Amino acid sequence: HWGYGKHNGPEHWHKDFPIAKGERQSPVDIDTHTAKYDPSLKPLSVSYDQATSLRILNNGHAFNVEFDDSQDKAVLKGGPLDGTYRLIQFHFHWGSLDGQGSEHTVDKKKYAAELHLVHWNTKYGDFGKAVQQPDGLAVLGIFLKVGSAKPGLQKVVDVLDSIKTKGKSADFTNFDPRGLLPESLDYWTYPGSLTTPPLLECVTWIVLKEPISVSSEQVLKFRKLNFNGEGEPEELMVDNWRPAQPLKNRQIKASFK
Repeated sequence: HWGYGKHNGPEHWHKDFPIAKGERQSPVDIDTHTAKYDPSLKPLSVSYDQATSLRILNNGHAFNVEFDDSQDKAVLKGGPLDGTYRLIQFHFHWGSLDGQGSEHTVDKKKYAAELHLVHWNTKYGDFGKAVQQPDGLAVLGIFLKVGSAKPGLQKVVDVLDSIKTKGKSADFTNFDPRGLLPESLDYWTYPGSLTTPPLLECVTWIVLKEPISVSSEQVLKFRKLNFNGEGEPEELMVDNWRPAQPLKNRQIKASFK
């Protein structure tokens, strides 16, 4: 099945998922000089005060921090969006070394990691219906650089030892995703896709300009996770990023001057 290796990685995905070669694939390189400021874009509204995290999962690709999305509890609105998008999960992509790991790039710069907060459009009722729509999802992407520790990340890091291998989950309640946001909500936005199979072209991307800082020790803990299941040959969970895809007929817009 698909993964990140030589024999199953991103260049192979098109054989099982032909949209991999589609017109609105993600990630992309953000050319800061050509992204145009759009004064019609609104500030982003991130309302995570009532978010209810439930569980962390090692799905064999990354780990997912899952939320209760059975009410409007943690919603994204504004920005480029029409209507209301409910938080369902977050996860990261990261490298083997600090010089790689992000999916989006900024003027070809790769960050050490990238966080994706995934939200679905409430007008379609559930996530599975939403991913069938061109405006079904809004993903907030946040870059990570290595420097000072992010105190709001440590609870995540803490738990990873308990979910080392594929298929392991653990209770993960009361985690506040606000502690993962940078100070500014300035962003770039463009229409794209999920960055893992099935690669559906259902996402409005909102990529924050300001990275968060995490410590080397925090990231090193991500790199101790395993892509394999229990008792199988160990293959470290690193380099679980899809490279930049062709921009094609798209515009990237900036919220800021």
